[PDB]
Amino acid sequence: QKTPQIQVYSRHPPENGKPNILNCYVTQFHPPHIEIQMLKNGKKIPKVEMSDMSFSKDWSFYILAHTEFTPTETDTYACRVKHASMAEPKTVYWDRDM
Amino acid sequence: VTQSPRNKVAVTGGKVTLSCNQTNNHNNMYWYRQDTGHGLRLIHYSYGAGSTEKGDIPDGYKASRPSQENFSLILELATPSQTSVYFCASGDPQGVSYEQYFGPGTRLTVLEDLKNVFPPEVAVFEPSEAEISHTQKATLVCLATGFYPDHVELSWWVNGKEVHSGVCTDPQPLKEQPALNDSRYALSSRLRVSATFWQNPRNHFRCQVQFYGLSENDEWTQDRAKPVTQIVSAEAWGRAD
Amino acid sequence: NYTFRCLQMSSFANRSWSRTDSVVWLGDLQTHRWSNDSATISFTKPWSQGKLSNQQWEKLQHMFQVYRVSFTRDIQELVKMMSPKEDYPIEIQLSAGCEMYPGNASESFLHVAFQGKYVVRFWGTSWQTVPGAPSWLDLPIKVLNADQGTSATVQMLLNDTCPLFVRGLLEAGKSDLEKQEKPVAWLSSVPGHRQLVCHVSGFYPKPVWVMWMRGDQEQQGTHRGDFLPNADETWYLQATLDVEAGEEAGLACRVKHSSLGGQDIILYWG
Amino acid sequence: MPVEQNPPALSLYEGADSGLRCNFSTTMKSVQWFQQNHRGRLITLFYLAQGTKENGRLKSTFNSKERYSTLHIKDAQLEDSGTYFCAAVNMGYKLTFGTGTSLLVDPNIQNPDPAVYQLRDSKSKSVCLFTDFDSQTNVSQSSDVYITDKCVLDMRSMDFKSNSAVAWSNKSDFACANAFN
Ligand SMILES: CCCCCCCCCCCCCCCCC(=O)O[C@H](COC(=O)CCCCCCCC[C@@H](C)CCCCCCCC)CO[C@H]1O[C@H](C(=O)O)[C@@H](O)[C@H](O)[C@H]1O
Ligand SMILES: *[C@@H]1O[C@H](CO)[C@@H](O[C@@H]2O[C@H](CO)[C@@H](O)[C@H](O)[C@H]2NC(C)=O)[C@H](O)[C@H]1NC(C)=O
Ligand SMILES: *[C@@H]1O[C@H](CO)[C@@H](O)[C@H](O)[C@H]1NC(C)=O
Ligand SMILES: *[C@@H]1O[C@H](CO)[C@@H](O)[C@H](O)[C@H]1NC(C)=O
Repeated sequence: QKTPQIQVYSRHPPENGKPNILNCYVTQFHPPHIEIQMLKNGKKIPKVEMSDMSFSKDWSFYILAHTEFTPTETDTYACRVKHASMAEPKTVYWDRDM
Repeated sequence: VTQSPRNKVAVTGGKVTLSCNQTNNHNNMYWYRQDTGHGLRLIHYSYGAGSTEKGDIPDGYKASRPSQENFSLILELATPSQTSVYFCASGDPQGVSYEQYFGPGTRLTVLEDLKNVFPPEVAVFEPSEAEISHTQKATLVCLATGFYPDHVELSWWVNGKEVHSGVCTDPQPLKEQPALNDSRYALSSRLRVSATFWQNPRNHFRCQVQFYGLSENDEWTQDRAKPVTQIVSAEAWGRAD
Repeated sequence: NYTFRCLQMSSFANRSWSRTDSVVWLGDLQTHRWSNDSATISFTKPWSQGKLSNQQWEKLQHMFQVYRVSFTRDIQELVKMMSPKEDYPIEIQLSAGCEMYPGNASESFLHVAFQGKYVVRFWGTSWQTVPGAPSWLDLPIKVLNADQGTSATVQMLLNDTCPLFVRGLLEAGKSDLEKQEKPVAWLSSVPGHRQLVCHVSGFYPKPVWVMWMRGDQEQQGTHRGDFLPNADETWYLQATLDVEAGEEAGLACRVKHSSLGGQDIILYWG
Repeated sequence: MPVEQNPPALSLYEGADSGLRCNFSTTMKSVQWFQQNHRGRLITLFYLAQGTKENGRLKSTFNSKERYSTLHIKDAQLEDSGTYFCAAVNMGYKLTFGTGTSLLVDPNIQNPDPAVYQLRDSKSKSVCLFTDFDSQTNVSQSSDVYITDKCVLDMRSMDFKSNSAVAWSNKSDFACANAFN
């Protein structure tokens, strides 16, 4: 059993009030059954698109979730992940500065 | 009902004699010839020993009924027009029936010169690995070449026994050089087996070509071997590869 | 030099619940997908059929449909044979495909993993356990090897079908395989030491050079992260530098890539 | 023509039920049906002076007044292939044969895979093979290249009923591709 690694990054340089794509790369997990939510100010984003699940040379699974988002001064964007290898769901926040 | 010979090669002008025999003790005996777009046409017939009646196409043929059992058809001066398949049949009036009982058939070939008679050269072409991989099947190819006249019989023999399953053969032969009056012939045949069956080295494949040429009665002056009625074969052993 | 990979993801939760999913890659580009909820393999590129005819592809797809149903039912039985020794949930992953080289050279493979550990391969004309595999796998292997029909199929797909297909695919999609996407960089920082970050995104292909510079001098403190993908089959890379306060002045981030044509991106820290 | 046989050629699938007809220009005393095999042998199927006759998968009827005779084939097999002759007895007790009906029983080729293969010889030329095509496939001709027509399956063949054509040439090296277009 392997615990997932979550990485949250934007596709284009983040410009407040300009449409962008937020990406959430989830890797190094096993079994493949995972649940990924993308949240804008704690609420689940509705038309979230997800890549086809694939695996690496080490046989661990990887998947990418992405959504259209518009960064602002007021809004907070996060990626929540549930996996058997974790007792409590892990949340990673998007920090434009990271 | 039997016929003798079953195949005959003659020269234009030669004296040919086709015989028929029946043991059923039938009164009537008939002589027919088969050609395309004509079916079978009656040449001569007989109602008993010592009697013979002209059929529909009797010109160029004579017939003798020496006894009840035998009825003969004679071609005193043979012509290429008489190159045909001759069928003989018997009819029994004493059994209140018009039913006739036909012989196996005799093929006759009238030629200008006997020096043009050629036996066939047989070759077996092993299946392509491309077919064996793709279809998981294997076709062998028998190819009879350079024989004259056009009639030949082709059969496949796997491990000494004749096979019919997976056999496909051409209906007629093809002229090797049609721009020639004395042109030799070619005929092919296929044998399809399961890929593994061919791939087995313990399986022996052999196609057999039965040529119908000259008799020991005919005279031969050429340096080449007499192109007599013979069997010419080509063989192949299955290979793993 | 390009690698073709068919990835299978089979899951068996219990005797009445199963799920199979597959993806196909040509290098770091996806050519096909096939989820459990779909009846046929889906092309993810306009060239995904390669140089195969519609009839050649129809026959190949049909053989994969039969394989998916057979695979599920065959593994569900092997468990009935293995238990109590093996129990649900069971994860099975297949990694097939052929590596491509210049000329006519090729090397095909079919690797199988049980519960994440590589246990079996298709070698020569049969399935065989690899070193380290557990002893209970000997019996299912003999059950799988009695299927001479499948061995002939896999032998045709690995030996002939895979190199032929990929060679057609590399010609059909060379415009996509040789695409050059210009990266876009930007700088940011996190907090008496700060951490400066240089984000590099949308570049294609993978080889990129990112360094924090101070003049013509490379900063050896540059920590270059992992390659993470963007949704449009382009890459994202970030390079960080840990600096003492006030020494951020004069720092720049230089980006080198094939698509820029010897004209590096140089971003100055202000 | 006193014995009119139609069609001259018939081509039916395996397991199909078909029938052959024989028409007469006058009132005939009897009828006799024959099957001529691919080996040239004539074998009597039926002899009738009246009524119907059934002999397994075959049936024959003779109507003197309606000037016809029929031959029915129930569930056609390879063994049914060959020329079917119809001969009636005319005034003057003369058996008259019709031109014939050549029969060809074809298997139902389900998944056609048209292909061309090059076969190497057993001794030390080369042959091309066009196989796994359908029934609605016509084989071409043409010049120092020889191409066979669709072959005729063995009447006793019980498996591997795949029709094919063969091509060869005097020329070497011969292009296997440019042979069947
Ligand atoms: C996708 C784009 C096209 C690219 C083409 C390149 C293809 C090359 C990639 C090759 C992909 C490999 C797929 C396999 C193909 C087989 C096939 O494609 O062959 C299949 C046979 O499937 C079966 O009946 C059996 C399936 C199960 C066998 C799988 C092995 C099980 C995995 C074990 C090892 C795990 C052991 C762990 C035990 C622990 C549990 C115990 C607790 C389907 O093929 C069948 O049907 C075809 C047809 O109808 O057209 C026929 O043509 C064919 O002859 C026949 O075998
Ligand atoms: C596919 O390629 C393999 C090679 O990886 C072939 O395997 C050899 O096959 C022969 C005959 O079956 C054996 O004697 C060898 O021992 C095999 N080699 C190995 C490494 O096991 C295989 O035959 C090929 N299959 C096809 C259908 O061509
Ligand atoms: C089988 O597995 C599914 C998914 O894990 C589960 O929801 C279902 O209740 C299971 N059924 C049984 C009978 O165990
Ligand atoms: C996968 O597809 C098969 C198709 O028959 C179905 O029976 C099975 O329930 C599917 N599983 C899931 C979880 O979608």
